[PDB]
Amino acid sequence: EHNFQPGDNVEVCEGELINLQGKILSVDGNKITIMPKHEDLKDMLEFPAQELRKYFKMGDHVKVIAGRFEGDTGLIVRVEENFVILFSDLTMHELKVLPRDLQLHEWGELVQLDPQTVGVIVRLERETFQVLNMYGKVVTVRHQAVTRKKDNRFAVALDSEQNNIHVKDIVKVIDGPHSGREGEIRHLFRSFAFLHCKKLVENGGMFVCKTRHLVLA
Amino acid sequence: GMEDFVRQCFNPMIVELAEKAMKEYGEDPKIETNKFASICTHLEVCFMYSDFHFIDELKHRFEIIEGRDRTMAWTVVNSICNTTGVEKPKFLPDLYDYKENRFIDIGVTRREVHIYYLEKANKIKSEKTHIHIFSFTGEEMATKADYTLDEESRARIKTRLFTIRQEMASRGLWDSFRQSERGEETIEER
Amino acid sequence: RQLHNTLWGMVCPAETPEGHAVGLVKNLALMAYISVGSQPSPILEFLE
RNA sequence: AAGCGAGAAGAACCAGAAGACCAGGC
Ligand SMILES: [Mg+2]
Repeated sequence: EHNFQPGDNVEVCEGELINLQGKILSVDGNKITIMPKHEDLKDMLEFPAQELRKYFKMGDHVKVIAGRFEGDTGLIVRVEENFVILFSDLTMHELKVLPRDLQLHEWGELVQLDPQTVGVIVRLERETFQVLNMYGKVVTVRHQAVTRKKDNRFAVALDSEQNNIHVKDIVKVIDGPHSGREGEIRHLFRSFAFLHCKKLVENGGMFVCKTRHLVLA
Repeated sequence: GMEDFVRQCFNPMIVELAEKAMKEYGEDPKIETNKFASICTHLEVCFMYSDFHFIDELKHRFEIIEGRDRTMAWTVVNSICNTTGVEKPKFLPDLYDYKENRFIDIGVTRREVHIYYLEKANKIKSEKTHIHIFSFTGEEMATKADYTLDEESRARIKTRLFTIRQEMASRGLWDSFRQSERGEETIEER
Repeated sequence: RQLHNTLWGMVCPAETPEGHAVGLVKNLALMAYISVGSQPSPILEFLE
């Protein structure tokens, strides 16, 4: 077989142009007339569709073209006689390929909406999750549009009387929109907490209050 | 004719538990046989879930809360919660795992897994009640992606579900199982 | 499209569409009869 | 102020023409 695709980093396998490295420009139907723009070369040369191979230098980018490791990407890290080893970008999976084979959320879990919008999932839908954010607004977000956030079960904050409060603590709300309510701290930050009250039917009892609006019950 | 197929394609004691339960709840099992088949398959899957798995240094690791009368099931739940301290789930669970000391609810569905899963999660309000969901099409999914079972056991369960699906389709009532009415409750006191 | 003088008794001066077909689509008068046709051989024989 | 036998929830749950022509209102 012999197939060439534009944009690949190739080399010259024979002739006076041997070892020259360049990037493919175009491709044709049968006589590909592949033309590689060599590095630091203003001119463009002509090669047959069998004289060029996909070579890569140490520290460059590569993406498998065919075979068992198709779809993996990374950076070659060694050049043996012919085998080229690299490590996958997405994971640490080892990858050994030829140079020619390369080219050039549960109900009530804290989620990240944005750096400053660590929301809590309050409703599961087929494609989206309702998320009560720290400001008291409910937003709808796609399942893949949010990341699961590591809960800090040992967080500590100050309440309205500068008492230490912790996750799982029962507090009363003495200010703000939820003044008068009582709840269990589910997720705690220095300035606000996500609370639970079973008597509160809205959002399944999940509400949010500033920590300075709380007092330990 | 499907009820005979259910009788002949199930363990005798599983079908016995299904029929006794239904009779406890006061439903004629000769008419609404879809609920009969659903209950039988659910019990069967729960038994497989609690089959061959033992806790030891042999004891059954999983106690099958479903399949027993209401008072006995709630007695089991209360005893477990009083000894281990696990919170009493207001909804009757289906199994209890001693190693993780937490109840499990098993559900078999022909619809996509995630819709049933989210429905159950929302209903339970996620009051520390892990749930596992199987499907007849041959995929599984549980809370936090924890199945607490060896790959081979889950494979056996899913294969059994797929086999019963193919047998029932051979009987041609697969579309019939896809229908379940709210309730035809019109039993006037005569 | 104009109502020619020769439409007297042969076509209705009033009945005609008022759209883009004014005067083109006509309607016969009550006593108007369109001839069916006849062979001229007997007339030619009489004239000869 | 009243006050004379008991309860709670197994399983799982939509549709396209398009084109031409004719009549017609405005
Ligand atoms: Mg269940």
